[PDB]
Amino acid sequence: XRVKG
Amino acid sequence: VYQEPTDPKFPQQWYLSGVTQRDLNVKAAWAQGYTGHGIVVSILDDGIEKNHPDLAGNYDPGASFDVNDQDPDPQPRYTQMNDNRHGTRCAGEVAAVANNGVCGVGVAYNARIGGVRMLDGEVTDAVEARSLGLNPNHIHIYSASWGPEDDGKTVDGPARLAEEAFFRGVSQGRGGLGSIFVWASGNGGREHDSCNCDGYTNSIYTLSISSATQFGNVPWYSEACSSTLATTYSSGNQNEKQIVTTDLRQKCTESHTGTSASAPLAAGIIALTLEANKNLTWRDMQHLVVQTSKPAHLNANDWATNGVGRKVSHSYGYGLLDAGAMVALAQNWTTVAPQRKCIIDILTEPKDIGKRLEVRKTVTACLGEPNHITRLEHAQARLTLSYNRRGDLAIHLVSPMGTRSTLLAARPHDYSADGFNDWAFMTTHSWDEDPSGEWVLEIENTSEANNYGTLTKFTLVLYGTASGSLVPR
Ligand SMILES: [Ca+2]
Ligand SMILES: [Ca+2]
Ligand SMILES: [Ca+2]
Ligand SMILES: [Cl-]
Ligand code: NA
Ligand code: NA
Ligand code: NA
Ligand code: NA
Repeated sequence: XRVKG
Repeated sequence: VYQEPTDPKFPQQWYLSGVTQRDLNVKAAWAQGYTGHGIVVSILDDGIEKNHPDLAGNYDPGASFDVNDQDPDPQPRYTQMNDNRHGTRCAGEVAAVANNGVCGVGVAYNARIGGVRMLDGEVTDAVEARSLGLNPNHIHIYSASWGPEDDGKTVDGPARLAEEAFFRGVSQGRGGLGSIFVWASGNGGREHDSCNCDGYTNSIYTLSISSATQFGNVPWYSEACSSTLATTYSSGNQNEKQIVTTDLRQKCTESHTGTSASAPLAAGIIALTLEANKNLTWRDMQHLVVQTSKPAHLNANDWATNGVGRKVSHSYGYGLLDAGAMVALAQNWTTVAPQRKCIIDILTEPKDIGKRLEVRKTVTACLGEPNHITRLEHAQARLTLSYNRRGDLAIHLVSPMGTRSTLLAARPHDYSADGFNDWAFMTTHSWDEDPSGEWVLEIENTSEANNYGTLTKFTLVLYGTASGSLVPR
């Protein structure tokens, strides 16, 4: 997986 | 007589108001009396600097939690690189305090603002679910500017606990009216990513929000897809202005960027709208966005008029949010009828894809049954297929009214041989159309390679009602 966006 | 904010950077918040008409029409809502009083928004991110001089006055511990460390305090973890600034920047866009001599203002500068610290650690399904499900009878609106990797090869979405959190949220959250989940559509434009390959944005339970640059163009980072609902301004090239907000270490930034900034601005506009009518359901809110959003002067090569006369683009959905129009329409809004769901299993045998496959089916949309739909909301094509190189596929769905939704554009980096396993490609572009009649699914190989595979299941899932249509635009 989970990325900022 | 309404007095606009005096904050030192408010004149730099070009997207909130201006003579030029390239703005979100927020001052018009403020002047109607709506600034967010009584509404609670939570930022699901890397934390929130709850003591920030432009957030403290609006901070709500009841809208906050630290899921990463399992404690109530969502304060960010401070590092030399200031990596954990993202949630604080998002929060200030929603609800930075007004008229206090500090930085700028939030869209809903009298709303209450919290944060869930949930990205600063292992982001498991359980972490996501505990965040989406936080205090659902207190928090009204959740804003998320994160998701699966934007590498242009990933197909991923909520696992079981997170999907259960969405269903519990929209069903029982907010007194049964439904939690409002606002989602940034993604930053994978450079990778030719598709936001329909992200189950969070592609969900019917989220309002997926894309971005436009100051000069009205599709930003470099933008992902096109049919699940996007609407747009707010964000950053573009270095001649275009950016987003002004609260930064880590009690600072002010004028350089917040990407679709991460668009979801919080949308969340703020939705907060103003819910102040204007606290009885709006989660579906009511999506109807309001569809009816009031504005294409004008957003540039795209794919604007199309749908079956009820509304312009829609895969880069922008129905266009720019219009806060004054949202709060005006909310005030006397009649609650929509209960949601119907019509499930149509399309295939009678598997179909080899080859170079090109077209599947036509005439449907009655549950005629004669309690789930008969004459007014579509979301439509899904739930597809199960094998293919040797997934990113060479392009998939389109045409409604009976002639509206062509791109469910999947080519993804050059997606070399996967894993296909799609009941993936529920969603379109918003046929909203309010009558779904009776011929639907067409097109699957094509966009490459010159001799690719191969088989479509084994195509479920057309229609959501909507059977009453209340407007005269087409
Ligand atoms: Ca903590
Ligand atoms: Ca301020
Ligand atoms: Ca993406
Ligand atoms: Cl369902
Ligand atoms: Na309900
Ligand atoms: Na969505
Ligand atoms: Na029809
Ligand atoms: Na036809």
